[PDB]
Amino acid sequence: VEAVYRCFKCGREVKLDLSITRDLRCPYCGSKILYKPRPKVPRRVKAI
Amino acid sequence: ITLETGIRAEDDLTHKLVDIIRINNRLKQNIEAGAPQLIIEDLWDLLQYHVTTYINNEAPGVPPAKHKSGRPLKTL
Amino acid sequence: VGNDPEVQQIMFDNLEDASDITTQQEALEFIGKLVAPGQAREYRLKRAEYVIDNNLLPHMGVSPEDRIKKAYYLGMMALKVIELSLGRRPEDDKDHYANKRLRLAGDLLKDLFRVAFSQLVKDIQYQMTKTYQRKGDKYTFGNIHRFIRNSIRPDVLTERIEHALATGAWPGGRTGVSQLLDRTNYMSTLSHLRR
Amino acid sequence: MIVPVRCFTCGKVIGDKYYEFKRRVEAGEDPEKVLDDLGLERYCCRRMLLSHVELIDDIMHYRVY
Amino acid sequence: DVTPDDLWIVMESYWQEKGLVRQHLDSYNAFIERGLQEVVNEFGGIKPDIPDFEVKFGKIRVGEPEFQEPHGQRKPLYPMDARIRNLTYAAPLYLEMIPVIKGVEQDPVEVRIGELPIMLKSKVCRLYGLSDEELIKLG
Amino acid sequence: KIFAVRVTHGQEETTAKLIYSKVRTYNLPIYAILAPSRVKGYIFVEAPNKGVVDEAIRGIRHARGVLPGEVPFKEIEHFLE
Amino acid sequence: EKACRHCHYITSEDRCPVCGSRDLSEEWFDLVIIVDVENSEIAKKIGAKVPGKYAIRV
Amino acid sequence: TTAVPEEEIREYLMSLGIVPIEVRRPDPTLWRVYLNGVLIGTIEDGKAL
Ligand SMILES: [Zn+2]
Ligand SMILES: [Zn+2]
Ligand SMILES: [Zn+2]
Repeated sequence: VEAVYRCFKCGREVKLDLSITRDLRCPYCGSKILYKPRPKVPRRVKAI
Repeated sequence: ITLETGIRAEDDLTHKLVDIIRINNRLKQNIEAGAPQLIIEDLWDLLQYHVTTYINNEAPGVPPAKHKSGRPLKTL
Repeated sequence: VGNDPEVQQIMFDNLEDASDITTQQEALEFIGKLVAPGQAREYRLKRAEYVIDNNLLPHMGVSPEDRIKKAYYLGMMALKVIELSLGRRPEDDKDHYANKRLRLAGDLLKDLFRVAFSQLVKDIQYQMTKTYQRKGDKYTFGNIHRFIRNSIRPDVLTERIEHALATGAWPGGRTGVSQLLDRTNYMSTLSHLRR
Repeated sequence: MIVPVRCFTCGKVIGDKYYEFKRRVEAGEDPEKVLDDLGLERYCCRRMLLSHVELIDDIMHYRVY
Repeated sequence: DVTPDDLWIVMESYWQEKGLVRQHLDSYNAFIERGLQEVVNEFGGIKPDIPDFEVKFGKIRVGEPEFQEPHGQRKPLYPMDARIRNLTYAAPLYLEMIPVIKGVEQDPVEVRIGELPIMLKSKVCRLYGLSDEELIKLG
Repeated sequence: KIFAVRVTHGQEETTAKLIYSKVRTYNLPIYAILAPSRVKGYIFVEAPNKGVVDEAIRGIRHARGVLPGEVPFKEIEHFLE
Repeated sequence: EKACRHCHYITSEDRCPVCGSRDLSEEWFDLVIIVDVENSEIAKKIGAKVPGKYAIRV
Repeated sequence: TTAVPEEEIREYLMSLGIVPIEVRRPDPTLWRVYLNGVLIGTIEDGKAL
C-alpha cells in the first residue's frame, strides 16, 4: 500500500510503504518524523 | 490483569502464595534429605514469616514484604 | 563545655554522677555492650568504635584523629542546652528562615547520581570478579583494556536515573520531587518552574 | 491571533482600521485623536483596537502540512 | 533624589539580566561543573577482589545531547525531536579508568558509564546561546 | 567451627568462587568452603568464630546472612562422603 | 572447567595439576574447596593434602 | 545562592585575626565565630570583624 507523506523538517514529498518499510526516514534528511498530508477532497464547514 | 504491554500482572496474593509454596517445597525436600537442624529451623522461620506476611503484611514487629517495584504488597 | 561558674558547677555535678567510668576503653566497651549484645568483646569494641567514627557528627570527619573537634562541638551543644536551661537564651524558633535551606535541582541530582554510581561500582566489581574467576588470569592481565571495557554496564546507571526522575520516587524515601510540567498557559508554566 | 472583524458589543466593522491606527499612533499622533478621526465614538470599539495584540505573525513560523 | 520610577528602572534590569529560572539553571550548571567530580572522588576507585590489582578513578565529563539509533549510529538530538519521539534528552557520561597493577599506575582508558538527562537551556544543552531566529527554526 | 550461610537460590556455586577469591584479598582465616547441592540457598563455612564470617561475607553478592549457631560436624558426614 | 575421574579435583585446564593424565569426567555435581590443608579438618576427614578445589561423587 | 569553596573562605577568615579554637577556650570576654554552623575560632571584637 503505497502512499505519500510530508517530512517534518524540510516538508518535502516522501513516498513510502510503512507496512513493509523497516527504516522509516526522509531520503533527503535523516528525519524519522513525517506528516500524513491532507487529502484533496473538498470538505464542508458550517460558518457558525 | 493483562497489562497493556502484553504481560500478565499477577495480584499480590497470587505472588505471596507462590512464595509460600516454594518455601514449603524447599522445606519438604530438606526434611526428606536429612538437612542439618539449623537449616531446617531457618526454613521453618522463613515459612512462618511468609505466612504471617500473607495473612497480615502490616503486622507489628516484621519488615513488610515488598513488590518488585519496591512498594509494599497488599494482603488479606 | 565552658568557663562560667554555674556551668562548671553543673558540670561538677555531672562529673560526680559520671565517676563510675574511668578511661576511654571502658566507655568503648560499654558502648560495645550497648550496640552488639551477646557478641565477642573485640567485635563489640570494633563495631562501637565504628559507630563513634561515622555516626557521631560525621560532618567533622570519620578519621580516628577527629576526636578532639567532635568533643568540642558536643561540648558547645551541651553548653547551649544548659544555657537554655538557665534562661540565658531563648528557643531556636525553627520556623525562622536562617534554619531553612532549599534543596535545589543540582543537590538532589547529585544525591541520585551518588546512589546510582554506588550501584554501578558494586556491579562493576562483581563483574570483574566473575570474569577473573571464570575466564582465568592470563586473559585479564594480557588485555587489561578489554577486561575493563567489556565489564561496564551503563544501563544500570541509566535505568535508575531515568526511572527516579520519571516516577518522582526518590531514594531515601523522598516522593513527589519531580512533577509533570504544567503547560496550560504562560503563567501556569512559569509559576510551576518557581515552587 | 489576528484583528477581529467587528466590535464584539455593537457589531461595527473595525477590522480594516487596526493597521492605520497602529501606524498613526507609532508616528507620534495622539491615540485619542487617531481614534476619533477613525470614527470610533463608543468606547466598546476603542477597547478592541487599544487592547488588541497581533499574534498571527509569530505562529506562522511553524507549519504542519 | 531618586523616585520610585527610577528605582523601577533599576529593578527591571535584574529580571532582564538574570531571568526567572536562575534557581534551576545555576544549580544544574554547578552540578555539571563540580558535583560529578566530587562524587567520583568520594568513591576513590574500584577495589576488585583480584590479587595485586586495583582501579583508580580519573576525570569525568559530559558529551553532547545525542541518541543511539537502533538501526544506525549516534546522531544529534533536539528537544522537539525528543518530545515527539518519546526519547530521553540525555548526554553520555565519560569516565577515566586508571589500572593499578603491582601498586603502579599506567595509561588510563576512557569508558562510557551511562547517560545523564540534560536540563533544557543549560550550559551543556544544544539550545544554549542561540538566537530567536535559530530557536524558531529549531521549533 | 562450622557455620552455615544463606545465599540466593541459583547462585551458590558462583558465591563459592566469590568467597574463594575474596579470602585472598585480606588474607582471611577461612579453612574450607562446602556448598553441597542437597541444600538450596545454603553454604557451609569453616571459621574460628562468627566475626571472621561476618567480615568475609560483607560485600559478596547473593549472600544475605549467616545463620546463628554452630552446626555440629556430626550432621555433615553423610553429605561429604 | 572439568574434573578428574579419580582425583575428583575440578580442573580449569586440560591437564590436571595433581595427575598427569588429562582424563576429566566433568561430572562434578558437588563442589568442595579447601584453603589450607594444614588446618582444615574436613581435608583431614577426607585425607586430602593439596589446597584447592575437589569433588566427591563424580 | 550557590556555594563557593569552603576552604578559601575559612583561610580568609583565619587571616583576619581569628585565633583557632584549639588555642584558647571561649572566654565570655571573647566572641565566638561560626562558619556555616561550625565553630572555627574566637575573636576579641565581633562588630569590628
Ligand atoms: Zn526531510
Ligand atoms: Zn463597538
Ligand atoms: Zn587429576
